[PDB]
Amino acid sequence: MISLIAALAVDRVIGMENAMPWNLPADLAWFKRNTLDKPVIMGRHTWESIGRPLPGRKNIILSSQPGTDDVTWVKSVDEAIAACGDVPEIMVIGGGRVYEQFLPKAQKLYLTHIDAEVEGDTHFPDYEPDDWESVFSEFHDADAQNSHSYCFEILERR
Ligand SMILES: CN(Cc1cnc2[nH+]c(N)nc(N)c2n1)c1ccc(C(=O)N[C@@H](CCC(=O)O)C(=O)O)cc1
Repeated sequence: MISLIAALAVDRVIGMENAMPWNLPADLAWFKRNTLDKPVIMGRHTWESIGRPLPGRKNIILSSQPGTDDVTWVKSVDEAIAACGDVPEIMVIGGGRVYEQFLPKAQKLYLTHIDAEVEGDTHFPDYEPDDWESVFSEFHDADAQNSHSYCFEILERR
């Protein structure tokens, strides 16, 4: 199964290259939690951004150009899946363009809403509400570790 998990700021704006203006460890924890024991596919950018391969996961990248580290480097949305093997869940941590490629063959969404105005170009692939049912709804404000109000939404493609 293929799903999508991402941190989208107001206006639906996502990552680009430079790190997003926030520090929500909560989301991070939610990431680990929903990602552990699950293969992942990510764009070059997020790759260099994480700084290190994700522990206890299958580090796969979709680009285009060579592959640095000796993570499963794929060069197509096809190879990617195969390298994911026979798992019950596929974790696509984008970024941007990566997502778009998984949206059609996508079946689930694990996003956290950040009520922060953050300029930028790229956005998250549009999707008609009813087409994606609404299961979860956990909203949390900002306290001491999370510099901004976030919100959890798991969408099951309807
Ligand atoms: C730059 N990114 C990509 C990133 C960040 N937040 C996201 N948040 C959500 N909800 N979705 C996606 N796809 C996200 N992707 C990124 C950077 C660092 C960690 C990270 O350090 N994760 C540790 C948890 C935190 C730690 O410092 O150990 C982990 O084990 O997953 C994850 C992702």
